[PDB]
Amino acid sequence: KKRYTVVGN
Amino acid sequence: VSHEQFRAALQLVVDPGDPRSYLDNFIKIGEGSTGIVCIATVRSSGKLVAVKKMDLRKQQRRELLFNEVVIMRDYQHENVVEMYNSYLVGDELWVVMEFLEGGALTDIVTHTRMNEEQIAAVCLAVLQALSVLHAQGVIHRDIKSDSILLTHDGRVKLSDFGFCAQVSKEVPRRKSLVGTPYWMAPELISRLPYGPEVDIWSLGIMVIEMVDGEPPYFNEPPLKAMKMIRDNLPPRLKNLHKVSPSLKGFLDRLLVRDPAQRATAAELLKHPFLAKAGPPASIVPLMRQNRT
Repeated sequence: KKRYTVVGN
Repeated sequence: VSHEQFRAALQLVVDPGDPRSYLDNFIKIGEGSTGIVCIATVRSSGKLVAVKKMDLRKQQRRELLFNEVVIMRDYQHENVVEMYNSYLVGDELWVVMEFLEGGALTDIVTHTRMNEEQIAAVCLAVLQALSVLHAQGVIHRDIKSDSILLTHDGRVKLSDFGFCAQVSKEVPRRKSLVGTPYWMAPELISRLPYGPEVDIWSLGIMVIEMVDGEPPYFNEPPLKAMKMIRDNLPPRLKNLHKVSPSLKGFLDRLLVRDPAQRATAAELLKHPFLAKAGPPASIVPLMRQNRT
């Protein structure tokens, strides 16, 4: 999942 | 925070009904950060559409799901995937949208080499979309090859607006940590207030994808790569000898650490590197159904 978007905590 | 509370809110903004009443033969084609994407057949016409399905319960920030609605209602463009209708189906938001049958740019960059006529054509199309979005205050915040989709005849369109945000005179900058680690602008990783400039940096990283096949530091864990993006000089092409001075000069206006000095989308549309842009036809041979 290295290409997946992250949404900060 | 209640799931049923958010379901009710979403119901007030989506279209009524259930698209299964007019769609057949759902087939999953992709998985993204917020859900899955299926092809479906319009029963009346035999035409194919795409359906994005997002489980409300699996979202880190459920309120970003309204981005799909805001963008569908107000922002349409030649180089932006068209969104037709939205529905609440059980616990899921479904968006029925244009099917980009050529797939994503990621499949091209990971399997073949683009020439600069093809790279310029992708960049021109993305920059035309970003120039219109940025002029209206919309920041995409997830520019990367996975977000760029293609038609069978090589037309390039921006997709995956689930993470966008709006700036304006009253909200001049965003502060949220949003994006994909290897593509994030340094001022965004630094947690500084940022604007449309972060899409331009991410576009530069995508240019590195198109030349090298992968973004910088891709061999490193995502948190490690973010620290290196934040603390180090702009990332370098691994194959600098494989880009024209025009492409290098173009990339040099994208990967600028100081966002005040980074070029804007409107400025980049005038860059001479984009004079190399080929027609959509020049992209056709890159797609899986056509290459060898």
